[PDB]
Amino acid sequence: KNDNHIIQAIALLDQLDKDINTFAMRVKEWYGWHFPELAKLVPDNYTFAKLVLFIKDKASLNDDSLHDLAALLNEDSGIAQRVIDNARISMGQDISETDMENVCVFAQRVASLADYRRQLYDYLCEKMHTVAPNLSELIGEVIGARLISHAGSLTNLSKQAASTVQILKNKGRISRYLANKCSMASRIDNY
Amino acid sequence: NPKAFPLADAALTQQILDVVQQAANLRQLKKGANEATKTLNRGISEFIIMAADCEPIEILLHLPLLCEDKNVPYVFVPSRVALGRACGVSRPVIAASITTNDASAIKTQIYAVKDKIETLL
Amino acid sequence: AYVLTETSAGYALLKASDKKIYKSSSLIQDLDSSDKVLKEFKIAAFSKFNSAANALEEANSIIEGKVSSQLEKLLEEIKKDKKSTLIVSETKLANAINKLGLNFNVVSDAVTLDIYRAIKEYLPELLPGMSDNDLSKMSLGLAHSIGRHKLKFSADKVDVMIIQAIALLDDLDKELNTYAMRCKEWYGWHFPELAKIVTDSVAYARIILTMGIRSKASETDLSEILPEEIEERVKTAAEVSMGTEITQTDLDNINALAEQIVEFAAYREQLSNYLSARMKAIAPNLTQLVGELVGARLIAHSGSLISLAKSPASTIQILGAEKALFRALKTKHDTPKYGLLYHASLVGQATGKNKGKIARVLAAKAAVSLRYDALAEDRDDSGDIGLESRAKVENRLSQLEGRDLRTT
Amino acid sequence: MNRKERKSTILETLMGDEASNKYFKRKYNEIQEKST
Amino acid sequence: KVVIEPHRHAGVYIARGKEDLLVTKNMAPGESVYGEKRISVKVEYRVWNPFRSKLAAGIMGGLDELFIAPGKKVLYLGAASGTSVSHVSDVVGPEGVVYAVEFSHRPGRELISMAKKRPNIIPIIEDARHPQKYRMLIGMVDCVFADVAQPDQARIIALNSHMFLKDQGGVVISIKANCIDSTVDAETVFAREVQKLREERIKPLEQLTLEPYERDHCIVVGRYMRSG
Amino acid sequence: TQDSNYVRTLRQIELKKLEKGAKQLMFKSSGNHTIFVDSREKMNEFTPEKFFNTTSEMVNRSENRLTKDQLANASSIMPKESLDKKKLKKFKQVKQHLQRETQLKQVQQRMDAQRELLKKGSKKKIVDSSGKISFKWKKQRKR
RNA sequence: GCGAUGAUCACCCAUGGGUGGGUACAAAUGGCAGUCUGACAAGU
Repeated sequence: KNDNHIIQAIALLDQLDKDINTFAMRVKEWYGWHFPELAKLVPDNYTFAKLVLFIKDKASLNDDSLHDLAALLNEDSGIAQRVIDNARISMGQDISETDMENVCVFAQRVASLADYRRQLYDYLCEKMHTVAPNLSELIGEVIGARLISHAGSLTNLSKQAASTVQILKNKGRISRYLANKCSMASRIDNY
Repeated sequence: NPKAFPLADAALTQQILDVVQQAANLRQLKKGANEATKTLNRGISEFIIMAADCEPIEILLHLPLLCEDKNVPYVFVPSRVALGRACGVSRPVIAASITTNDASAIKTQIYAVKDKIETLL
Repeated sequence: AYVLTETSAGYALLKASDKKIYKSSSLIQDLDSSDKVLKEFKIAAFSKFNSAANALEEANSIIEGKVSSQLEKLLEEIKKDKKSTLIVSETKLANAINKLGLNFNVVSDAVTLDIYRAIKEYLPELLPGMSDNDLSKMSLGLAHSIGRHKLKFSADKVDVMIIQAIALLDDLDKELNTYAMRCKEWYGWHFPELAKIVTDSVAYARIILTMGIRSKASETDLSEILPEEIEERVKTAAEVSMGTEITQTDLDNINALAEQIVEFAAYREQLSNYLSARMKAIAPNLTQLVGELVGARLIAHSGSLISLAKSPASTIQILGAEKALFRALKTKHDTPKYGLLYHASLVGQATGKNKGKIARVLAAKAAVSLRYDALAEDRDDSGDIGLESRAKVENRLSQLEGRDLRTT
Repeated sequence: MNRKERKSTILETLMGDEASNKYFKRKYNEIQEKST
Repeated sequence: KVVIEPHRHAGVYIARGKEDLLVTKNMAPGESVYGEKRISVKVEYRVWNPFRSKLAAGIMGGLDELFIAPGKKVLYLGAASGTSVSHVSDVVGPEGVVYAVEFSHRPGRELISMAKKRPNIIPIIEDARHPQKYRMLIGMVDCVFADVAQPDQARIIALNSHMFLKDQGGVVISIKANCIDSTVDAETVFAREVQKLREERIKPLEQLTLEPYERDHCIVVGRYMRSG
Repeated sequence: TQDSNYVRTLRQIELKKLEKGAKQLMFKSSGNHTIFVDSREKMNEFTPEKFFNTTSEMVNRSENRLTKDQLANASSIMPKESLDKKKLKKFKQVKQHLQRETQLKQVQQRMDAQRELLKKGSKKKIVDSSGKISFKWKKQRKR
């Protein structure tokens, strides 16, 4: 019946996603100083950090390199041959090996952060099935944890009435219906 | 020094230092690199006289940027000691600024020397 | 006759009628900039230089000045007879390839702007010849590399990188602090007297990494994390705590969070050291004078180093406390006299009125050292001007300190 | 409350309110006419 | 609240709102390359200032034929920190290209920053007097514009036009008699430089004196004809 | 009442605001546009309407001398009365900025003269027959 | 084959779009917003 694990996990989840996006934008900035056309070729930030970790510097472009950065996700969107061409003919300002080391350490940092986010979300889903399974089955694990964090505790959520849970034509009908059933689910899951 | 590009010849130095001395007596003159930079940012400088044998040259080479950015005439003279004696202070000044005033007795000489500097540029 | 042309992708050579001057006259006088004349004269020998950008740049610099080995291994078999004539446009290149070893005859920048201009016109028709591409990006990247080398851009002097580094340092400190707050109040369900008695985020996370539960901490030693009095303090706290018991799964995830904390702190330290190296590589005299952190903060306030150079000295003295400056100017109070130089070592070494006077003197000498570091076209990168200016400020500080106030 | 009404000063949000504004100009015109 | 009216030159527009403006499009969204204020209406837009760009003064004065169309390649002599060549890049758009040429070093680095932003500008830090020295990177430009303030302006323009310009092309020059002669009548200087260009085979069509925006400045527009 | 620091601050404030206003404003052109015609008969038969293929309003305006083939403000409230009023409001705002700026310059200059005459030198109070007071420092290198 | 474990309850063009508003985050070389004084001081 402790639920502060749920509350802390939610706060950590949203701060973790925001920080993932910020640090991925920073990796985008620095490796765009080195080579901006990759930053406009792969907008996917996690794969961008991985691809920076592979192609640290833009000189190593072989066919085995082609195959390895093809195994990096895929070939079907031409990204491998396109980045070979664009890193052969790029306008990229070259930087130092120390800056390259700091860039790749930063990209490794971002990859580890994304791994931690995935692990934390799975742990949150497990703890939600542990603590409040009816509410989690009713609305959802993430959304139920959002409701619990908005309230303050499962005790607060079950103590409040149904209209307050709602503020926590057939669209309005379904909203009120789901709010009342959510309130009953929180009652049974707390007590 | 090629970085000191407009460097005055002898007669031009003589005219410039005489105008500096009269402007100092009337106190239409601001002395020093920081004070000249402040006058340039204020936009109240008539024109700029710099030294050439300053040790080193960059600490006043920062000035031509602002000088033609606000389109002010500037010139280099050889001796900072000569510039200090002409300014009338006991220390060698490396950069002085004649300010703008038209209720001034030396407006004609100021305009003549400024025109000659501008022609040299 | 042969004619040489420089492209952004390779060196090309074209054979034509041996009376090449009269051929160019026919070109212009029949308006032969068209595909008819270009299919009359497509190519003789192509040589695409390789996919190595440094080789591109050095090859182009040697095209501007001299003759390269790439030109040699192109020029191994231009000829069949002992004498053949070649059209070239650079006169220095003309006498160079006259002086080289094959000794075949060449013609300099003659009337053959006809030839060069027409083949640059319908060089699109030469693109199906050897280079099936669009060389706009080729010329773009080549021009950027050539401009980099002509400006002689040292790869370590990058003020945009130093402002990015200081902003990332501040962001890292903020996010590390909020993650430490999160981890502290998550572990506070198990050991709140520790959460009070220690305040280092890193010592907190290292304790979470070594021990997990209170009596495990009581049997585990904690010498390398904390001193003896504080570790026995947390021994007593572990004896009489108040928190619940944590399952192994929650202990695992809070342990992963603690690992993220200590790795963040280690990376922040490493990045601060990298920033120090960047300051010493970019503006060494200012590092010698004011100190690395305050130098980076001044540059980040000003934006670019050259904008900071264009600023005068008094703005450098009060570069930080601009709010106090403008408010005091409007309401007729006294201006701030420290700003952002206050955290420099010499201003921290002085005291009171000596602090104000040393801030003034050091701001003036900092403007001097800074202008030299920004505008030195060549620079020994030693630290000489900064060191002698620091000596001047040190003599001024010693004199000002020795001068007392009360009549003895 | 709102976000576009959250103003950094109690006097600022007071004069940002409008019913107070018409009441204030009404009563001020009344007392000013009484003064003159 | 801001009406966009297309100018008679393809690429330039006019903002008719509270305060009327001469505007161009953007290719770098959300980045004013020198501090000008940008508008949007959505499509981003960015204003030319006549007091900073001689091309802006010319267009605002009214011009018959400006040979810089969107689908073209234009060469710029003397891009002083690029504050006009960014606007010319946005006028041209990605279909064409612009070769900026600078020699002096600090606006050289400014131009490197701007050309690292935009893909239409390519920078040449080589001095403008030697087309044999920078003859590799540029091929058969369509229009040529000149901002150079050196007294051998007609000769360097004739050299660059002989070595790079497509025949029947467009040549636009900005010229200041306070640089070239600075003691005699500006109209006489303009007749003299026109005679120089006619000697150097440029057939001039128009000239315009940018009087309310600058003092003692003309801009000449002519065709490059009958050459190879 | 006030001080040189306050006047200096206000002058720089108004100078920068006037600069931003002049950057936002728009000035109409006035130039000596010439056209270079080959032959004297074409000089004699030249007309601007045919040379620019515009209309009368389009040729007497110089910004938009649009093609007739290119030809091939009533959206805002009170077009003939309010929009021009707002543009004249912007113009008079810039003008008011400029006059307040130069008045602050005059006050700053008088305060500076008083401060120098208080400050330093060996000065003789000279009066000029236009009634104007100057102070003559004797030539002496200040140490 | 109902219900207290909860029934019922701003504009235009014809259930489609345009105009306005609220919420969270992000960017800005967007605004507030302007960079102090300027020759003497210390010992005898």
